[PDB]
Amino acid sequence: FLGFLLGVGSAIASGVAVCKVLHLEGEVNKIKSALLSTNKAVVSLSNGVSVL
Amino acid sequence: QVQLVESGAEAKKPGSSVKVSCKISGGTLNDYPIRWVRQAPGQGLEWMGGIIPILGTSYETQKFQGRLTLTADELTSTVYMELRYLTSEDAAVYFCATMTSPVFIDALDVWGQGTRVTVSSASTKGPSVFPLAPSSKGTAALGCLVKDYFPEPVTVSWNSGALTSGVHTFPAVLQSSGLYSLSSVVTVPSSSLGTQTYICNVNHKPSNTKVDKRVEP
Repeated sequence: FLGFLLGVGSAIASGVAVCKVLHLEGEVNKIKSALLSTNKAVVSLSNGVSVL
Repeated sequence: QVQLVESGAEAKKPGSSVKVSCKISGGTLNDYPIRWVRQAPGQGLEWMGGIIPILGTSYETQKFQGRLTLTADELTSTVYMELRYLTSEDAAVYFCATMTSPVFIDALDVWGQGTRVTVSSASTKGPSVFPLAPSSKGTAALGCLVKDYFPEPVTVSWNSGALTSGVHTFPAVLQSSGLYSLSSVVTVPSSSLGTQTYICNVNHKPSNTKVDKRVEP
């Protein structure tokens, strides 16, 4: 089995980056206000990424 | 195509409760949280509240907590609002609205037809009609004054006419006595003042009734 030739990635690197972005000032307040009249909305974070 | 159909117009005495309906077509109640907005005549819109059926939750603004109740009925695909402790500043047009995409957040995409709610001070009560007199003398305009409205702006036609011949949709503004009153003007070349009879219709208040008035100097 040639599995020892495989690389080493970081599975949740992208998700952890979004977690760190969510800790910035006003990010949670932005999400809370966006989810006021609906259960599902698109929010643009401080780093320019739009996340459902 | 998602659309909202509201209930008919309502007139209620002060201090009572009004309940307005909104039925959704082309979409599920769980797919479309319903926002309730209102505007008084002449004024801007005012955000009242909203309901998220899929979470079974609802909210109202601070100005409406304790008086506004939002409920949902999934089997009939309907949303109801109920406002209590009515006041003269609660007579307005009420809208239910939604959105078609999560990018709008609270930019309202689809709207209901609207429902007019009249916070009254009386009940069905008829108007009064009074003609004009020669004022001074090109053309000449004469009118038929009306007073003491109540059961919503009204329309009635008998011995009336065809297209043009002027437009008659005059304001019908209220008074300090809680009773509206409108005017009307029909203008014609002054010569026909000497030979033509002016029989003007007048709005009557309930819906099915009429007043006519002939103007003779």
